[PDB]
Amino acid sequence: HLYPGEVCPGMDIRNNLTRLHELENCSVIEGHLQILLMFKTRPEDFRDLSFPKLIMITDYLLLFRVYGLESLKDLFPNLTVIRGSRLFFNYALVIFEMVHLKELGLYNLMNITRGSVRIEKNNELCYLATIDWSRILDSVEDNHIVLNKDDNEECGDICPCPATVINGQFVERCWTHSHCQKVCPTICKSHGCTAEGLCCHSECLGNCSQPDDPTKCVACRNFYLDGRCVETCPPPYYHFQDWRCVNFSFCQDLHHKCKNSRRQGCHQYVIHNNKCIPECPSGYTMNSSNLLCTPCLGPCPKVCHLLEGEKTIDSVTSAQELRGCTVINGSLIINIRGGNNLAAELEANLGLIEEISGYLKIRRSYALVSLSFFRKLRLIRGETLEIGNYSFYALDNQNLRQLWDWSKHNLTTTQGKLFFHYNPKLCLSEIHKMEEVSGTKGRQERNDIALKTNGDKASCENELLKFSYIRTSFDKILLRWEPYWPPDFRDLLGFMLFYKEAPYQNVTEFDGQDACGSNSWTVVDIDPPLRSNDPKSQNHPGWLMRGLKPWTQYAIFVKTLVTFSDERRTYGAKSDIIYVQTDATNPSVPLDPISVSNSSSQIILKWKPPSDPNGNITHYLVFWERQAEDSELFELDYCLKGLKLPSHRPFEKVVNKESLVISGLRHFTGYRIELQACNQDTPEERCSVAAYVSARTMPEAKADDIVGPVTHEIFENNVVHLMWQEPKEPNGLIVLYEVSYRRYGDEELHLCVSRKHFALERGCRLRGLSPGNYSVRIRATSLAGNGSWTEPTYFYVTD
Amino acid sequence: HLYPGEVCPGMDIRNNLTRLHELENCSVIEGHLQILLMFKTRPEDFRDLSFPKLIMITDYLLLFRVYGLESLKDLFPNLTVIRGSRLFFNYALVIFEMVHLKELGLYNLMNITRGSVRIEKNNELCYLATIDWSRILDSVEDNHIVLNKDDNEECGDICPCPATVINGQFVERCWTHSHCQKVCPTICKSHGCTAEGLCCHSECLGNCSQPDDPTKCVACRNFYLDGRCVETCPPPYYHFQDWRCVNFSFCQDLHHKCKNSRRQGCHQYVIHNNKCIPECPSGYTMNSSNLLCTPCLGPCPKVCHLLEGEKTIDSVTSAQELRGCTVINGSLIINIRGGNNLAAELEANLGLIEEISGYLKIRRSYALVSLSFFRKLRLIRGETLEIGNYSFYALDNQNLRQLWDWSKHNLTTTQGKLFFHYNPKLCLSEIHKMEEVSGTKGRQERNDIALKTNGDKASCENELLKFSYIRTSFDKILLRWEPYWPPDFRDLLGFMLFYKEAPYQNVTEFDGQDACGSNSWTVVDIDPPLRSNDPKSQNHPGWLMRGLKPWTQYAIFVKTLVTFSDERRTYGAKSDIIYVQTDATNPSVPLDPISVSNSSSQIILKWKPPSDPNGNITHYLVFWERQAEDSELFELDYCLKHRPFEKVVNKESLVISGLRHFTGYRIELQACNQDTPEERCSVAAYVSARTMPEAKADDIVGPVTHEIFENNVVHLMWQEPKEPNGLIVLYEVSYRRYGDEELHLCVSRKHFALERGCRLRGLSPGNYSVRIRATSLAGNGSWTEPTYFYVTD
DNA sequence: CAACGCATGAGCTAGATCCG
DNA sequence: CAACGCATGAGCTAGATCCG
Repeated sequence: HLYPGEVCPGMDIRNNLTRLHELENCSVIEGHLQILLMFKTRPEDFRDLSFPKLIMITDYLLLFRVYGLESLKDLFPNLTVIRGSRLFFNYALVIFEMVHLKELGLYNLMNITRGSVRIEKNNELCYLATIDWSRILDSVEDNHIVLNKDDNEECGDICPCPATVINGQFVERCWTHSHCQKVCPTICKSHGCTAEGLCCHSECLGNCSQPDDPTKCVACRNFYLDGRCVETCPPPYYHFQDWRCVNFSFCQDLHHKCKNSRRQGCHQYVIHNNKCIPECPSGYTMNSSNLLCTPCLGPCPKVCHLLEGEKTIDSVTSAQELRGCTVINGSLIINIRGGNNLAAELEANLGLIEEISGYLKIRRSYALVSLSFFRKLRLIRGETLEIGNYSFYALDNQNLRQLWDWSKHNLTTTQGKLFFHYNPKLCLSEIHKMEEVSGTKGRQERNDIALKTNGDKASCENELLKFSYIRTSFDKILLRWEPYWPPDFRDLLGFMLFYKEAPYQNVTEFDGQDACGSNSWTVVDIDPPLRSNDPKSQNHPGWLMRGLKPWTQYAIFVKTLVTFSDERRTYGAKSDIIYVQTDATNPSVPLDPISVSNSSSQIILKWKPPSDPNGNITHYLVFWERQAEDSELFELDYCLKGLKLPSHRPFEKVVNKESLVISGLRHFTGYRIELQACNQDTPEERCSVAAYVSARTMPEAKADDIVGPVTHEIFENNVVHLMWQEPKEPNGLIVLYEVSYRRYGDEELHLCVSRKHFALERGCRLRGLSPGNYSVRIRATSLAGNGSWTEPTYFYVTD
Repeated sequence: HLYPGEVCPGMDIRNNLTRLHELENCSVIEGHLQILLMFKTRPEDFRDLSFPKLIMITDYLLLFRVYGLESLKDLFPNLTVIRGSRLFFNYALVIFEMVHLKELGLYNLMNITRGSVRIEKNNELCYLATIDWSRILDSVEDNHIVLNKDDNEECGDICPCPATVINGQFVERCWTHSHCQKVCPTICKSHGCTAEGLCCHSECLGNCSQPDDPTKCVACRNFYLDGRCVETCPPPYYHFQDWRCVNFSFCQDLHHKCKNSRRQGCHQYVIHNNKCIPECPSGYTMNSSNLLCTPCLGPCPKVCHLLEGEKTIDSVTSAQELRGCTVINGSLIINIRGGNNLAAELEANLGLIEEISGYLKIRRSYALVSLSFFRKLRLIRGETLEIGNYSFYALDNQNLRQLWDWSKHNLTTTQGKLFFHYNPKLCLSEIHKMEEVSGTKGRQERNDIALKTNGDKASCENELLKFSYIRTSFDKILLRWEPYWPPDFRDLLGFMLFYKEAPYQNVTEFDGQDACGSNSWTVVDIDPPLRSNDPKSQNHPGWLMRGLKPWTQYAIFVKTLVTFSDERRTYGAKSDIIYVQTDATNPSVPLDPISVSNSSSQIILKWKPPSDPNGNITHYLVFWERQAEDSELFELDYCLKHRPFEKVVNKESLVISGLRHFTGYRIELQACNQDTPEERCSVAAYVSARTMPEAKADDIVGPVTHEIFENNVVHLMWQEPKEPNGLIVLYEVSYRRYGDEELHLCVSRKHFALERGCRLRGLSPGNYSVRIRATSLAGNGSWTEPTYFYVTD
């Protein structure tokens, strides 16, 4: 047969040889097989155990710290292929730290599909270089066989096989002293082969029985089906673990085996593209009965069935299993017995839930002030209830002042009863507002929710405050609200002014952050103003808020304050929040202006947008200046050592970009470049200080050398005068003419003429000239460098 | 008289001219006089007002933004002297941002005692450079007169007195166009002077009526006594405000006017060294009846008389008023309605208080931990009681678990009643421990302190856990305690292991209150162990801690944990804390290894102690080696362009002397503790140094002989230094003829090696003088003898 | 009679209807 | 019968009486 034996799950053996007994009849082992850490095991109980029918291994084989095995060929006589479907530690087969292993014995391996082999730290193995991994392993660039007994060539290495020449040597490759590694002709690479060199059927591997038959060889390639195997089996069956395909009656049971959540090593198996896969991936969720996966229009829930029907969340890690879960099929109870700060972390841990079916009880909650962490709650089913048929439960909580923001939120409880007892910091109108947004209207117990033990310790307020005049500047805003008095004008402590900046308008109401936590509202208090006994008076109390960064939206509100006493009045008043943006001003400086010179007439300049914009900037303002050369360099004797080598004002309104090039300018000239960032213009044209950079453009190739009639005059004392013309536009400035004269047979002897020496003389001279035929050649060396040479002018003075 | 008028406290005037009316009869203004910020004042309201009797100013005179004045002489006709006892803004007289001041008018100013004058931003002033400030003030370097109308020389400067020559010019010095600055002869400096040059009595200043009399000049120097003034008045009187002295009957009344604490401009005046001073300073405290000041052995209390009998404490700022008080003369109430973290700041703010006279009330305490911030409480008097005659009050505090550690604390309560209601986390036995340390034993009200609303929500524990075996490594510590089971061994959640390091043993205990702490006991939890139904089994549970630093004392304890139920049993158990130090290991590397070379032989070397000592380091271990010469210099033509040790103990620096001169040396050093068991020495750090040349070993002595060849090329033969400083690289070889200078030549290392000497090609025949100097790589040396040889023509 | 002038704007002297 | 050996010591394989 192909695989006549039994399927067999991946196992693990430790500290005994007892649980190796369950490999009696299984032939293919999906998963992996790790046997590790046996210590009190003699070498004698291995010479009678064997497993003759074992062939297929999917993931890896790992033998690690075994004491008593000397040759594992007596345990694995017939395994041929390792699929390598899961890598272990970036390896596929690892034998490690064997203490009594004489020889390996893996003489029947044919094709490692994926991965590499690793053998370390074994002072008892030989024949390790007689394997020819290159004929089994497709990738030998990951092999790692170091620190063994064959670190020194000392163990014999004799064996009775082709003795292949894969390297430059006639290396003989044997497994044991009784077996060589089998190599037949390479006319078919991995197609399976015989002892007589006949290649077997194209779709199988390894050991073979009859050639060119897909029904009686051993280990085939892609899949397997009932004694046959084709590369893509037809879809009465769907592929499974990339080595089989099977009818959907089979693997629909395994989905129902661990729908009973008893082992989390399984997967809720789904059908997708004829692959009974663990999970159809992101952008896909499963349907109920057909076991397919649905293209998941928008976000699809990833339902999260709760364990044991209920749960209590008390810290971070109890809720950290709940991250990503959206629909919960049970009941939840929150209880933060103290705690420092959860008000920042529940949104990243549980702030994406929408659906629960049981009941939500809060109790003993110390540092919770709102329920704004429940961002996406819309419906509670209430299928299971608390005793007395209760669905929402609140008891003995000391800081709860808000439940939700009912202006922008929706919540419905289908059945059950709400509960609110001994919750002294939440006013009675809120749970009345909670009653109207929910489904229940008259479902009360009598006694229902406690009307006296809730909100008694907290003065909930019923009056509003409006502003009167708001004023802007670039730095300071101004507030002045309408006056107020309590019904006793003596009992008044003043007001508090809460403010913070706001980039958006999804800003919370005063959530009452009183425990530990993040950024609260920064606040200053106000001395209560003077009584005047007049209706028209200066009773409007003002305050200046000063230290504000400009061009930023800022939110404000003001709250009353009163002492606590026996009378249940003078509740105070509370303003509503608004939004006020400050004005803008002069902006910041530009950043990093970069000048690059490519040609003599192109000069590109790029900068970076400014650090502080202070409003939408309209454009940029640029200015340049044509620099001047140094006038003190004109009077230097340049044949003394030291020669130099360098490297309104018009404008444009550059808009909507980041760089600009300027053309039409002088060659090899320095330029001081300054540019201003500047906001809106036709009212209050106001710009920053310019960033200043320097720039010199490229020189021109012919501006250095001069052409002209080089005429000469011979005097009576053999001092020949020389007249020529200067460069009209030098690259910066001419500094020295390399005047040189050459007699035939004599070298190019050079002289000097300075800038002022050429200026005073209008040429040069040559004193003490020997009579002959000389050739005078000049090079005009400017400050940008040397020019070209002139024509070597011929003149002959005779004896 | 000397000062006939009246004393006058320092006033401030703003927004009007009405409150100058109270200066009608006073003559000396102690303090300062600031008149500032009037706007709705015409320039014509001043010409009918003056103050003819003003003489002395103690601190400063400040005129700032006055609209309507034009000349100060209309108001201050007799203003003479400024004492400058307090400097405003580091100046003594400031006339600033005046708008209509044409000319100054202050002409009688004689002596500024301390400070300088500042006139700024007045573009209507003239004659400002006609003052001669050096003959009024004693310091002129700190003067600052800038940006006036005299920024340009434009206002005339015409004036009818010496026109002195203090600078290089004949500058005229005068105040107005009608008066000039008066300077008499300098035979006496500031001793008072007449118009006729007669110097007055030695102890006064300024204007004067009759000379050489201490009774009828005007402004005198040190003090003042009844028309006379002597430089130190006898102690029937005590000096006051450094310008007067007076009997003790005077300033004992101002001490009693101040004890009616109606203004914080007080100074509780005490007598000290005949000076009725504001405060006798630190190291001194006043006595009650005698009004002197006592030398204050130890810290003396600086008593803190609390206002309106009581006070509330809720934040960082209400307690910041009472920093540095020890005794409080009233009752105190605290109420911490939440907050974030206030445990770490109370000892910095109020941890030095000792005594309370009234009563102490705690209500609505939310986020407290203990009362250990009250470090030095020992007694509460209870001179005021609460309603129902109550002295201690704790009510509705939802977290409190520990009052004090009574083993290291003493506290008493004289009278009153204690109150403990609705404090559900504090054990009932702690108040019984509070009852026995207090003064009261059986003064109960019935109903007294609540025995039911306190301790119900928190099971205070009554059983202890002992340890069984501790083991230490250099990095890990192993812990194992005796087993424990509740009376129901199903109800058990495990244990908690709190630990933190501690350099001392004054460690806070666990209390079990939430206050939002930066440092805390870091904790891991333990799975509860297996039940085995055997007394002798492996029921001792263990845990290993690993992430520690070596050689550090560490404190540990373990607490039980159980579910909350309705039966009032299974409270749990709590171990007692102990201390366990880790072991020591191989230490770190020493730091900052610096070696300096001062001579050719001495090498001083200095380092630092290591960053990680890991125990008491016993000694050090040094190793030096003889660095070899760089042999790559052997081929450069320079005519072109075991190891000895010592166990150094108990010091930080070491010198290595008595060794071979001019050799480079690589030296290393190790730091390590004890040796003969567990030989533990650390890694080494390496230095390098280079030394100085010698005097005579670089120079070679020897017969510089010459061999004469026939081609006028005389050979030269001498010897090389057998021990130079390192390596001889160039012999400064030279030859000198009569009338010629010492003409030099050069020779490399190989050239003297290949030839064994030198030559001189194409030599003029004469009596030459051949002298060689040895110039090694470290510098030059001495010359040899200039050798004479006379080749003939 | 509804910003600017007869100050500056958070560096021991007031604190933006604070002033008319 | 009271540290070492027949591992390492917090880098998908156990977690310091974890194995005797």
